[PDB]
Amino acid sequence: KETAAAKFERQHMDSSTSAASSSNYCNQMMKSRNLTKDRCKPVNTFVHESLADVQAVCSQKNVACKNGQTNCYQSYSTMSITDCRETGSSKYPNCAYKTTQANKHIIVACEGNPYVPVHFDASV
Amino acid sequence: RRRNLLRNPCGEEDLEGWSDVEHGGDGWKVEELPGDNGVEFTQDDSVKKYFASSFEWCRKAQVIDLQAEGYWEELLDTTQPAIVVKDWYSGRTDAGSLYELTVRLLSENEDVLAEFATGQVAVPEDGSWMEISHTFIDYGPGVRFVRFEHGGQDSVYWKGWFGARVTNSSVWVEP
Ligand SMILES: *[C@@H]1O[C@H](CO)[C@@H](O[C@@H]2O[C@H](CO)[C@@H](O[C@@H]3O[C@H](CO[C@H]4O[C@H](CO)[C@@H](O)[C@H](O)[C@@H]4O)[C@@H](O)[C@H](O[C@H]4O[C@H](CO)[C@@H](O)[C@H](O)[C@@H]4O)[C@@H]3O)[C@H](O)[C@H]2NC(C)=O)[C@H](O)[C@H]1NC(C)=O
Repeated sequence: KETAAAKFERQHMDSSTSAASSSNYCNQMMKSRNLTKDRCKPVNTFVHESLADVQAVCSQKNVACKNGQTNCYQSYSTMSITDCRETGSSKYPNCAYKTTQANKHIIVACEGNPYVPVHFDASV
Repeated sequence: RRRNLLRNPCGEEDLEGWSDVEHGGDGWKVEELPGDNGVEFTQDDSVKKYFASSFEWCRKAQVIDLQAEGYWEELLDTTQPAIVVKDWYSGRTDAGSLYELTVRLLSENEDVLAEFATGQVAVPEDGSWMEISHTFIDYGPGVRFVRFEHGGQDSVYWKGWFGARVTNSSVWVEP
């Protein structure tokens, strides 16, 4: 496969940018990271930090995932993020999205060795 | 002076000769030189084709038996001749990719007695060809096989064949 760790990179990391760069950002990132491959992914978040910084969260405040497991970690700082949410009138294969800028703590789930982020759970 | 012990180094015969073929992404694809968006192969005009990887790791190996190929136990043990591995790899000029090479010497129990291994490495993004070479020597007694494995993928997660490019592989024995 692609690992469940490079997945997480593809679907949630955008280190090359600081914050969303226009209102068209969700449209482009959902496309180019292939979250619109056969269906429109309804919801998604990207994180505009270095990969390193996001790796670090794994050894930070341990919290309950929103699905009641164990292995979830809130970040100490708040980060620069972008939420992407389908627009009413998105229809595959013209998937369409709303961009939302934010700056909040993120909650990722880590696993395996090395101990890396594997799902994005929530932002706070 | 000297014979390549690897079947089908350049995909002249598609994937025959290679085993543990892992088709990541849209699998391996044989293409012709210089491929779509990549540099000319400058230094062996007999080489017309490379294998191309896709958007998830593609690998492939050959397990070379030193005896089936003409050597014998006490030769390997007393003379301990040099066993040389070369590989050729590149990337496209319009995407980056990763390469990895792992080559091992096996006893007949198939214990690794010696290894030469790159880890996964970033392929020059100017698209230029890299030769990679190791020579095994004083590896000690009981070498029966040489296992040669390499692989590639892109680092852009594209559809198509934007992964690393491999070709002209060789293993041989020499004085
Ligand atoms: C998931 O995500 C999206 C789904 O849309 C896909 O992204 C596209 O991937 C395709 C190919 O798979 C990309 O195509 C390639 O584009 C190359 C680079 O062009 C960039 O730069 C030029 C400037 O010249 C611009 O035109 C443009 O902005 C591009 O970003 C071209 O070089 C390639 O053409 C060359 O190669 C092909 C050989 O395959 C030849 O046919 C051509 O003659 C030429 O040699 C190629 O066309 C495309 O850019 C991607 N979109 C983006 C921007 O991401 C992924 O493919 C898809 N992946 C998965 C896993 O599904």
